[PDB]
Amino acid sequence: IAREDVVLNRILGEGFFGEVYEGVYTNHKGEKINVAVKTCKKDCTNKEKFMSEAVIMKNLDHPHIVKLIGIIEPTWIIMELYPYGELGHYLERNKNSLKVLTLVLYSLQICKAMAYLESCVHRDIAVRNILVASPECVKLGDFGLSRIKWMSPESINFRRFTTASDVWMFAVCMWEILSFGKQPFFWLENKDVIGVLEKGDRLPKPDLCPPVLYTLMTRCWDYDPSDRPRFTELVCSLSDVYQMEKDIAM
Ligand SMILES: CS(=O)(=O)N1CCCCC(=O)N2CCc3cc(ccc32)Nc2ncc(C(F)(F)F)c(n2)NCc2cccnc21
Repeated sequence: IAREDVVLNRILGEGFFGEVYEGVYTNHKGEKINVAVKTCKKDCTNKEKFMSEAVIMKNLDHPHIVKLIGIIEPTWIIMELYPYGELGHYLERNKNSLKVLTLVLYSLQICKAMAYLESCVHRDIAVRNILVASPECVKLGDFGLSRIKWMSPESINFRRFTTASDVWMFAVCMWEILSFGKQPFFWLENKDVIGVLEKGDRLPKPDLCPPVLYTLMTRCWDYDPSDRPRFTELVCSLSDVYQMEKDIAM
């Protein structure tokens, strides 16, 4: 991509490596696309991790992961912009109008993204880091995509981070979604989390959450990571919950 084909309109926010801008990319066929432009600070050491995380994104293609459009090799990563913004905020603003079928759909879409990644891990599966492409489509963000109140017991007790630990974190994300964006364990200080988990206590069932889905979340929070469902199983389970909620709804 040539720099002249990308115009910056305003600040979006401060990314991990530097500022992110809202802009417009115009095709070699001359069509306009709203984009998010990731930059690197001129003070950066990480400048190589920044490009290598971009190479990874360049090689990913999934309907439920944010799309990289191209890389202007000051180095800019051109991502597709999703103007509805973050899922957390979207849930909070729309909680009067959102139905449970849609929250289950978002969960299923993220689960498919995770199943794909498993076929890489994602260390920030959380509603603040998920983008809303449209009212019926969400996209896992790039930040945290790689090769405390969100973390598995083994991740806390022993610094281990496996796919089974991502399944734990995924159910936390599901809990956030079904709670309309509430923070997991907002009632606790970090130091208290593991003791609660060790006693067998878990995030409580959100009000809107179908009991079958809470039972699913509960399995994902099995203390022994080997007993937790795998992402492929979860896709099937969630697809069943979704189809059922669809019939119940209409
Ligand atoms: C902190 S940041 O990383 O700068 N940032 C911007 C947060 C702005 C919040 C807001 O008011 N708004 C209102 C308008 C808006 C549109 C979008 C995000 C937020 C907001 N859309 C968007 N699409 C794609 C990407 C990318 F494809 F690139 F992921 C992206 N953002 N990445 C940016 C980002 C993704 C997650 C979490 N935070 C941030």
